[PDB]
Amino acid sequence: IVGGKVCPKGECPWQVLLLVNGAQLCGGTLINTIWVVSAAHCFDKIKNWRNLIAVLGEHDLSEHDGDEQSRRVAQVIIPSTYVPGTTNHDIALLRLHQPVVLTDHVVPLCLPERTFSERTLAFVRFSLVSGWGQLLDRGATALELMVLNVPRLMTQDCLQQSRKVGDSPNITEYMFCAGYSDGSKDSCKGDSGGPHATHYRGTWYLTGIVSWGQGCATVGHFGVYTRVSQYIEWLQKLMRSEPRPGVLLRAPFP
Amino acid sequence: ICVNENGGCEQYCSDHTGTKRSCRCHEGYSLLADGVSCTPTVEYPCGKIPILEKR
Ligand SMILES: CCOc1cc([C@@H](Nc2ccc3cnccc3c2)C(=O)NS(=O)(=O)c2cccc(S(N)(=O)=O)c2)ccc1OC(C)C
Ligand SMILES: [Ca+2]
Repeated sequence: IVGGKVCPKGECPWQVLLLVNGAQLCGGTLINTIWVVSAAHCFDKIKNWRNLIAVLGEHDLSEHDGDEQSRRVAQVIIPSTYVPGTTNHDIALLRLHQPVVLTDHVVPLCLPERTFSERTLAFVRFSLVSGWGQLLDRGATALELMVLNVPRLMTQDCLQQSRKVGDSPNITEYMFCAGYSDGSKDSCKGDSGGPHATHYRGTWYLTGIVSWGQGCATVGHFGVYTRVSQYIEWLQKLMRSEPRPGVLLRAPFP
Repeated sequence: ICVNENGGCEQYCSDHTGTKRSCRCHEGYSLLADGVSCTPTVEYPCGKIPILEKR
């Protein structure tokens, strides 16, 4: 996270840290005790599928304080429409091997209903983005969880407000822009998979996933987020389904 | 309505046959008698921050 602040310990209790062989891989969002939403691109280069760990109740990476709960990731579910190495349909649904135990430091974020998310949540201007990603473009990653307040913009407005770059990916209906074009504040490469959480009438909801951008906090550019409202039914159907053998599952989308 | 100011609902809104509207809540919550408010039914409902709620 570029230009944010430390999230006070316990104020982002749905934040997940994904690890592969103990190394920081991506962020994620706890949506109940056994399900985590992350980004599909996080798993493009994984060969050691049994070394995939989700950490809940995490805050400071230099110390173990006892509120951290780690679980083996039993399944990684990605839409059939996602193509590795590309940007579209950047979502993953993770089933933990055992449930996490809800505490003051481990709480799920609400996965909203599609209609509520499109008709109401899409119009809340500001939302929070978080992670242990890069503190600057070409900088070091954070030891303490960082949080940033970003405004959402309409795609027409994002495209016209952005510097025209060659071979730049399209912003599809499965994405949204959020952030600042002045080069001061953004989510970054290591924040990938993390929550874009929206407040509405005293409750927080999952509206986006840290997905991509052109560098971090690049002048004339905004952060690009997976538009979670497009996957509510896809996510709900999968959470009601029985586990299948194998870690990686490709599931039809829509 | 549900299109207009979330049908007055704190959480979810369902439109019905005519000028009828039913508010609903996410699991771990119950709808109050006002028909719009959602109250937690569990210790750790989704989207609430315990250290902030306890302060
Ligand atoms: C779908 C993912 O697309 C991309 C993701 C990133 C980056 N994540 C970022 C990067 C910049 C950001 C700026 N603001 C807000 C959020 C941000 C999040 C990331 O994952 N880098 S990475 O090297 O770990 C990585 C891993 C898998 C896939 C890709 S790839 N092949 O899509 O470039 C890159 C960069 C470029 C991407 O590609 C497009 C073609 C511009
Ligand atoms: Ca720690």
